[PDB]
Amino acid sequence: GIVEQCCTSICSLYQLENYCN
Amino acid sequence: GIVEQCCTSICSLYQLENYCN
Amino acid sequence: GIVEQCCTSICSLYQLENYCN
Amino acid sequence: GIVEQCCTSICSLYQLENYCN
Amino acid sequence: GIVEQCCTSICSLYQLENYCN
Amino acid sequence: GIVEQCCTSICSLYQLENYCN
Amino acid sequence: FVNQHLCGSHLVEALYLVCGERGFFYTPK
Amino acid sequence: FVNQHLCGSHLVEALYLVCGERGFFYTPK
Amino acid sequence: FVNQHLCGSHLVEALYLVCGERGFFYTP
Amino acid sequence: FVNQHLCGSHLVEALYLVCGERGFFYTP
Amino acid sequence: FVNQHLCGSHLVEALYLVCGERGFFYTPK
Amino acid sequence: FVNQHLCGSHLVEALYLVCGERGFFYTPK
Ligand SMILES: Oc1cccc(O)c1
Ligand SMILES: Oc1cccc(O)c1
Ligand SMILES: Oc1cccc(O)c1
Ligand SMILES: Oc1cccc(O)c1
Ligand SMILES: Oc1cccc(O)c1
Ligand SMILES: Oc1cccc(O)c1
Ligand SMILES: [Zn+2]
Ligand SMILES: [Zn+2]
Repeated sequence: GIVEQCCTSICSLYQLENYCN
Repeated sequence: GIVEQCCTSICSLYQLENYCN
Repeated sequence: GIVEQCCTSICSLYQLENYCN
Repeated sequence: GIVEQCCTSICSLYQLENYCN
Repeated sequence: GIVEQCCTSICSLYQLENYCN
Repeated sequence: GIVEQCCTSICSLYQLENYCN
Repeated sequence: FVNQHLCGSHLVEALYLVCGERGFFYTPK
Repeated sequence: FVNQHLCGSHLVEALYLVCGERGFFYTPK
Repeated sequence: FVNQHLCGSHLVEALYLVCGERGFFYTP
Repeated sequence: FVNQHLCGSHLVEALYLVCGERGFFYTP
Repeated sequence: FVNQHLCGSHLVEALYLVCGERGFFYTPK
Repeated sequence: FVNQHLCGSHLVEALYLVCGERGFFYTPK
């Protein structure tokens, strides 16, 4: 999930924020 | 400076944007 | 919570595991 | 050594404990 | 730049010191 | 020791070098 | 390789800063 | 001083290492 | 003191994250 | 690339420590 | 090799965590 | 507070950087 999205390519701040509560 | 502003209370990432080039 | 428990005193690794999924 | 054991595949914390004093 | 120079072969503290103000 | 010396006052990298092997 | 393991450590530190008081769930697989 | 803020940064890294494949939830508030 | 030194480490990490391709200048 | 991104994180931390009071610029 | 350099940084962090008051020896050879 | 504990985390990262392949022992007590 996040590991595939954010460790294959650099996630932007926006993309990261999707994972917050 | 940044140490007085942001080590005494929490700076948001938006506040921190001010220090970017 | 974790901040009350583990920022007041050092939490053991077993204490930290309470917050694993 | 640690680099050979643990930089090529993931070592658990228990595995890493072999390097504690 | 620093990424180019520093990011495949390891840069020494001396080498990094070149990037200081 | 190192904690007493360097967590009470900031040790420079040179001073820290004093604790290497 | 340990690349993904190392990446995850940076990922969680980034999530920490982005999410603030909201926190987050990290569920790697 | 920003005690709890910096504490949290370390907490998430510790949780990352301890929890492994389980992942974790960071819920400060 | 040591607190401010530790804080600065975290500041640079945050600036790295937030500034992205813009980069940043840091001074204590 | 992710490689370079993670490298940069460590570079800025190293620069923080090496440069001390002088500070530093990061560009990447 | 930069990858090994970055690996060692993360190893030392994990050793600090798991070893506690014992501390550790980081001897990369 | 856990500032001394967190100082240690930063200290070992700095030792890692400075010592290089010299390595180091960390003996917190
Ligand atoms: O995609 C990522 C991975 C790690 C840190 C980060 O800021 C972004
Ligand atoms: O106020 C602060 C201090 C250090 C890191 C950070 O993201 C914010
Ligand atoms: O209580 C704590 C706080 C931060 C890191 C850690 O391993 C334990
Ligand atoms: O195998 C490893 C390498 C680096 C950090 C870690 O926790 C495990
Ligand atoms: O070449 C490098 C890359 C990252 C950190 C460092 O100290 C050196
Ligand atoms: O005195 C210290 C304590 C922790 C990190 C460091 O670079 C110096
Ligand atoms: Zn810290
Ligand atoms: Zn890393």
